[PDB]
Amino acid sequence: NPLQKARILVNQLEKYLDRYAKEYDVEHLAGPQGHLVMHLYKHPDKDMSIKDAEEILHISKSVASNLVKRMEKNGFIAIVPSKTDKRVKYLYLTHLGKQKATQFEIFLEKLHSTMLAGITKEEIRTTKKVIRTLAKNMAMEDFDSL
Amino acid sequence: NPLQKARILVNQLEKYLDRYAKEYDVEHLAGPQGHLVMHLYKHPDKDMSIKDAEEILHISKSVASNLVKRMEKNGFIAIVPSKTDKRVKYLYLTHLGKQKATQFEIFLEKLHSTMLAGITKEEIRTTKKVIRTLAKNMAMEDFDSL
Ligand code: HEM
Ligand code: HEM
Repeated sequence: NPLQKARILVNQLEKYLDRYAKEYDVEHLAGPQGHLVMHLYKHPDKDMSIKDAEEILHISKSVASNLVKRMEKNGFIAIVPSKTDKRVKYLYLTHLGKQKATQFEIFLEKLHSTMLAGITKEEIRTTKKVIRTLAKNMAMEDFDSL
Repeated sequence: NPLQKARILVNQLEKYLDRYAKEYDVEHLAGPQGHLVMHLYKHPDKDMSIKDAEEILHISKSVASNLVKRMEKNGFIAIVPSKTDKRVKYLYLTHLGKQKATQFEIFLEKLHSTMLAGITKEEIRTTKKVIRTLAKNMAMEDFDSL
């Protein structure tokens, strides 16, 4: 069975990703936390309220609320209410969050360099075409994926 | 995150496989049951004891014992002790098991025809090369997979 063969692989690869992240001290920056950190970092001119965060990650209000409170717990951001309207919550990347941001870019660079060692942009493009076609063949009517 | 993107896909594909199997009435023949049925079917000259079954699927004694008792429950096989030594258990495919065997070959034919529609042997070979390389890159020392 290739199903079970495939699941087991992704799980093992997730294991590797996680250890790699520990090693770079950019744990907890795997998924959505890292996305918000890199958003904040790259656009310091602009602000992000929690409402902006929901839209930027396409997540629900309660989920967003849990995320940012986790990020705050981690010390990556400060949550400061709009001085003009204290129902609006702004997120600001801390010193620690900016450190994590620069660490995260490094990590992502080395991770891809390691993972994609010995593999061409062509090979990848093929890979993507195959997966997407499979997905198409099997889903039929249900083809509403990523 | 491609991890979560990838897991979700395989899960959805498993969903499709399962419904396809129901439709062909070859449910429960997904994995190891189907392998033993097709082994029995293709080699009627030879016999398979439960001990042979363990070796043919590389599974433990207790696991094998559960499998074949499930297969018996399903009506796919008869479990009959060696007439000469009643500690040896032989498996025999029933009429229903032979029907399932011929159904299973059909199913597998149509499944691949559907899934691999619009995809070349080349594309596949590339796919396999990429996956295996990824696996190699990330596992390092731990490269002892399928
Ligand atoms: C936390 C995990 C990961 C994150 C956050 C992530 C994020 C990214 C980002 C932002 C890019 C865009 C690169 C660019 O052109 O600047 C990228 C590209 C890519 N990623 Fe990942 N990635 C992750 C894990 C993986 C994994 C596990 C794989 C495969 C196993 C993978 C394969 C790729 C490939 C093939 C590209 C395309 C390179 C290109 O077009 O230049 N990534 N990833
Ligand atoms: C219960 C599920 C499945 C079983 C039991 C199964 C079994 C098999 C077997 C026996 C073959 C050998 C074909 C031959 O040359 O005679 C095969 C080939 C193949 N299978 Fe599957 N398969 C399953 C599901 C899948 C899935 C889900 C995929 C991909 C999504 C897949 C992709 C392939 C490919 C690409 C080949 C190679 C064709 C060739 O070399 O001629 N299979 N499978």
